[PDB]
Amino acid sequence: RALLEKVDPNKIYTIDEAAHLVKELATAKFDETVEVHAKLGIDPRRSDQNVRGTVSLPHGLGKQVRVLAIAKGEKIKEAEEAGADYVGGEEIIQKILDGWMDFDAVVATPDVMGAVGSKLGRILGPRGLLPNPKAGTVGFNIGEIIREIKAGRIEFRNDKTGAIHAPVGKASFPPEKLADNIRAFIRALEAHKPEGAKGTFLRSVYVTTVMGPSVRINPHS
Repeated sequence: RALLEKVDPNKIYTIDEAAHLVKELATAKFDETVEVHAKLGIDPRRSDQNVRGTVSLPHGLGKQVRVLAIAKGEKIKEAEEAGADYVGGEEIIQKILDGWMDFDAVVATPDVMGAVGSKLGRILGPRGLLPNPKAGTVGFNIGEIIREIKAGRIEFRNDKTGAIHAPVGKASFPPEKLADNIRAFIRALEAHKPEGAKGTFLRSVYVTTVMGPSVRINPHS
Protein backbone atom coordinates (compact mmCIF):
# COMPACT_ATOMS: atom_id res chain seq x y z
CA ARG A 1 0.00 0.00 0.00
CA ALA A 2 2.82 2.42 0.87
CA LEU A 3 3.32 2.03 -2.88
CA LEU A 4 1.09 5.13 -2.84
CA GLU A 5 4.18 7.39 -2.58
CA LYS A 6 5.06 6.59 -6.16
CA VAL A 7 2.41 9.17 -7.16
CA ASP A 8 3.22 12.78 -6.32
CA PRO A 9 -0.16 14.38 -5.54
CA ASN A 10 1.04 17.91 -6.44
CA LYS A 11 2.76 17.21 -9.73
CA ILE A 12 1.06 17.84 -13.05
CA TYR A 13 2.30 14.86 -15.04
CA THR A 14 2.43 14.42 -18.79
CA ILE A 15 -0.10 11.96 -20.20
CA ASP A 16 2.73 9.53 -20.99
CA GLU A 17 4.16 9.77 -17.47
CA ALA A 18 0.69 9.05 -16.11
CA ALA A 19 0.22 6.03 -18.39
CA HIS A 20 3.51 4.62 -17.13
CA LEU A 21 2.55 5.26 -13.48
CA VAL A 22 -0.70 3.38 -14.08
CA LYS A 23 1.15 0.29 -15.22
CA GLU A 24 3.73 0.55 -12.46
CA LEU A 25 1.10 0.54 -9.72
CA ALA A 26 -1.67 -1.66 -11.14
CA THR A 27 -2.72 -4.60 -8.98
CA ALA A 28 -1.61 -7.83 -10.57
CA LYS A 29 -4.57 -9.80 -9.29
CA PHE A 30 -7.07 -8.62 -11.91
CA ASP A 31 -7.25 -6.09 -14.76
CA GLU A 32 -8.50 -2.70 -13.63
CA THR A 33 -10.29 -0.12 -15.73
CA VAL A 34 -8.47 3.19 -16.10
CA GLU A 35 -10.60 6.33 -16.15
CA VAL A 36 -10.08 10.01 -16.84
CA HIS A 37 -11.86 12.48 -14.55
CA ALA A 38 -12.06 16.19 -15.31
CA LYS A 39 -13.41 19.19 -13.45
CA LEU A 40 -15.26 21.33 -15.98
CA GLY A 41 -15.79 25.07 -16.25
CA ILE A 42 -19.56 24.79 -16.48
CA ASP A 43 -22.59 25.56 -14.37
CA PRO A 44 -23.95 22.03 -13.78
CA ARG A 45 -27.43 23.35 -12.92
CA ARG A 46 -28.04 24.79 -16.37
CA SER A 47 -28.98 22.41 -19.13
CA ASP A 48 -27.47 24.54 -21.89
CA GLN A 49 -24.04 23.87 -20.39
CA ASN A 50 -24.48 20.09 -20.07
CA VAL A 51 -21.62 18.12 -21.60
CA ARG A 52 -22.73 14.86 -23.18
CA GLY A 53 -21.42 12.86 -26.08
CA THR A 54 -19.18 10.01 -27.12
CA VAL A 55 -15.49 9.31 -27.40
CA SER A 56 -14.21 7.15 -30.23
CA LEU A 57 -11.25 5.54 -28.49
CA PRO A 58 -8.51 4.60 -30.96
CA HIS A 59 -7.68 1.41 -29.01
CA GLY A 60 -9.72 -1.33 -27.38
CA LEU A 61 -13.20 -0.78 -28.84
CA GLY A 62 -14.99 -1.89 -32.00
CA LYS A 63 -15.43 -5.36 -33.45
CA GLN A 64 -12.61 -6.79 -31.31
CA VAL A 65 -14.39 -6.03 -28.03
CA ARG A 66 -16.02 -9.17 -26.73
CA VAL A 67 -19.32 -7.90 -25.35
CA LEU A 68 -21.42 -9.90 -22.94
CA ALA A 69 -25.06 -8.85 -22.87
CA ILE A 70 -27.16 -9.99 -19.92
CA ALA A 71 -30.91 -9.79 -20.49
CA LYS A 72 -34.22 -11.52 -19.97
CA GLY A 73 -36.99 -12.83 -22.15
CA GLU A 74 -37.43 -11.12 -25.48
CA LYS A 75 -34.33 -8.93 -25.11
CA ILE A 76 -32.05 -11.97 -25.28
CA LYS A 77 -33.00 -12.36 -28.95
CA GLU A 78 -32.45 -8.64 -29.59
CA ALA A 79 -28.98 -8.83 -28.04
CA GLU A 80 -28.16 -11.87 -30.20
CA GLU A 81 -29.38 -10.13 -33.35
CA ALA A 82 -27.31 -7.03 -32.55
CA GLY A 83 -24.18 -9.20 -32.51
CA ALA A 84 -23.14 -9.36 -28.87
CA ASP A 85 -20.30 -11.89 -28.69
CA TYR A 86 -21.85 -13.51 -25.65
CA VAL A 87 -25.46 -13.33 -24.51
CA GLY A 88 -27.00 -14.83 -21.43
CA GLY A 89 -29.95 -14.62 -19.12
CA GLU A 90 -29.40 -14.52 -15.38
CA GLU A 91 -28.16 -18.11 -15.67
CA ILE A 92 -24.89 -16.66 -16.98
CA ILE A 93 -24.20 -15.09 -13.58
CA GLN A 94 -23.26 -18.46 -12.07
CA LYS A 95 -20.88 -19.14 -14.96
CA ILE A 96 -19.09 -15.88 -14.15
CA LEU A 97 -18.99 -16.82 -10.46
CA ASP A 98 -17.33 -20.08 -11.52
CA GLY A 99 -14.52 -18.22 -13.28
CA TRP A 100 -15.68 -17.58 -16.83
CA MET A 101 -14.31 -14.22 -17.96
CA ASP A 102 -13.89 -14.42 -21.75
CA PHE A 103 -15.73 -11.10 -22.13
CA ASP A 104 -14.20 -7.59 -22.17
CA ALA A 105 -17.36 -5.59 -21.50
CA VAL A 106 -20.79 -6.18 -19.97
CA VAL A 107 -24.09 -4.51 -20.87
CA ALA A 108 -27.51 -5.32 -19.43
CA THR A 109 -31.21 -4.61 -19.43
CA PRO A 110 -32.71 -2.97 -16.34
CA ASP A 111 -34.65 -6.06 -15.29
CA VAL A 112 -31.52 -8.10 -14.56
CA MET A 113 -29.51 -5.42 -12.75
CA GLY A 114 -30.70 -6.25 -9.24
CA ALA A 115 -29.30 -9.76 -9.63
CA VAL A 116 -26.18 -8.63 -11.50
CA GLY A 117 -25.36 -5.98 -8.90
CA SER A 118 -26.04 -8.25 -5.94
CA LYS A 119 -24.13 -11.31 -7.11
CA LEU A 120 -21.43 -9.76 -9.30
CA GLY A 121 -20.95 -6.39 -7.64
CA ARG A 122 -17.82 -7.60 -5.86
CA ILE A 123 -16.39 -9.15 -9.04
CA LEU A 124 -17.26 -6.78 -11.88
CA GLY A 125 -17.09 -3.74 -9.62
CA PRO A 126 -13.38 -3.73 -8.78
CA ARG A 127 -12.71 -4.51 -12.47
CA GLY A 128 -14.83 -1.59 -13.67
CA LEU A 129 -17.06 -3.96 -15.65
CA LEU A 130 -20.37 -3.16 -13.94
CA PRO A 131 -23.05 -1.85 -16.31
CA ASN A 132 -24.59 1.49 -15.33
CA PRO A 133 -27.37 3.54 -16.93
CA LYS A 134 -25.37 6.77 -16.54
CA ALA A 135 -22.58 5.20 -18.62
CA GLY A 136 -25.16 4.09 -21.20
CA THR A 137 -24.50 0.39 -20.60
CA VAL A 138 -27.85 -0.42 -18.96
CA GLY A 139 -31.04 0.08 -20.96
CA PHE A 140 -33.95 -1.64 -22.65
CA ASN A 141 -32.52 -0.62 -26.03
CA ILE A 142 -29.89 -3.32 -25.59
CA GLY A 143 -29.27 -3.67 -29.32
CA GLU A 144 -28.43 0.02 -29.68
CA ILE A 145 -26.08 -0.21 -26.68
CA ILE A 146 -24.25 -3.17 -28.22
CA ARG A 147 -24.01 -1.47 -31.62
CA GLU A 148 -22.55 1.70 -30.10
CA ILE A 149 -19.68 -0.23 -28.48
CA LYS A 150 -19.09 -2.24 -31.66
CA ALA A 151 -19.00 1.05 -33.59
CA GLY A 152 -16.13 2.06 -31.32
CA ARG A 153 -17.87 4.59 -29.06
CA ILE A 154 -18.17 5.14 -25.29
CA GLU A 155 -20.61 7.65 -23.74
CA PHE A 156 -19.89 10.46 -21.33
CA ARG A 157 -22.05 12.92 -19.37
CA ASN A 158 -21.13 15.47 -16.72
CA ASP A 159 -22.40 14.98 -13.19
CA LYS A 160 -24.08 17.37 -10.74
CA THR A 161 -20.70 18.46 -9.35
CA GLY A 162 -19.55 19.73 -12.74
CA ALA A 163 -17.13 16.83 -13.12
CA ILE A 164 -17.02 14.22 -15.85
CA HIS A 165 -15.40 10.83 -16.31
CA ALA A 166 -15.10 7.98 -18.77
CA PRO A 167 -13.18 4.73 -19.00
CA VAL A 168 -10.22 5.03 -21.37
CA GLY A 169 -8.61 1.63 -21.13
CA LYS A 170 -7.35 -1.14 -18.92
CA ALA A 171 -4.20 -1.24 -16.80
CA SER A 172 -3.09 -4.15 -19.02
CA PHE A 173 -2.85 -1.88 -22.09
CA PRO A 174 0.59 -0.94 -23.43
CA PRO A 175 1.26 2.54 -22.05
CA GLU A 176 1.41 4.12 -25.51
CA LYS A 177 -2.12 2.89 -26.28
CA LEU A 178 -3.41 4.04 -22.89
CA ALA A 179 -1.84 7.44 -23.54
CA ASP A 180 -3.47 7.57 -27.00
CA ASN A 181 -6.85 6.81 -25.44
CA ILE A 182 -6.40 9.44 -22.73
CA ARG A 183 -5.64 12.07 -25.39
CA ALA A 184 -8.65 10.93 -27.42
CA PHE A 185 -11.00 11.46 -24.47
CA ILE A 186 -9.56 14.92 -23.83
CA ARG A 187 -10.08 15.84 -27.50
CA ALA A 188 -13.67 14.53 -27.39
CA LEU A 189 -14.38 16.63 -24.30
CA GLU A 190 -12.90 19.76 -25.86
CA ALA A 191 -15.04 19.22 -28.96
CA HIS A 192 -18.09 19.33 -26.67
CA LYS A 193 -17.34 22.63 -24.93
CA PRO A 194 -20.73 24.33 -24.59
CA GLU A 195 -21.41 27.68 -26.19
CA GLY A 196 -21.77 30.17 -23.36
CA ALA A 197 -19.46 28.45 -20.91
CA LYS A 198 -16.81 30.92 -19.78
CA GLY A 199 -13.37 30.68 -18.22
CA THR A 200 -11.15 27.62 -18.37
CA PHE A 201 -13.05 24.56 -19.59
CA LEU A 202 -10.71 21.77 -18.45
CA ARG A 203 -9.95 23.13 -15.00
CA SER A 204 -8.17 19.97 -13.87
CA VAL A 205 -7.78 16.53 -15.42
CA TYR A 206 -6.74 13.25 -13.79
CA VAL A 207 -6.06 9.63 -14.63
CA THR A 208 -7.78 7.41 -12.07
CA THR A 209 -8.88 4.00 -10.87
CA VAL A 210 -11.61 3.21 -8.33
CA MET A 211 -9.18 1.84 -5.73
CA GLY A 212 -6.06 3.93 -6.40
CA PRO A 213 -4.70 7.48 -6.21
CA SER A 214 -5.40 9.97 -8.96
CA VAL A 215 -2.62 11.24 -11.23
CA ARG A 216 -3.05 14.86 -12.32
CA ILE A 217 -2.21 15.44 -15.98
CA ASN A 218 -1.55 18.28 -18.38
CA PRO A 219 -4.38 17.81 -20.90
CA HIS A 220 -2.27 19.32 -23.69
CA SER A 221 0.61 16.85 -23.29
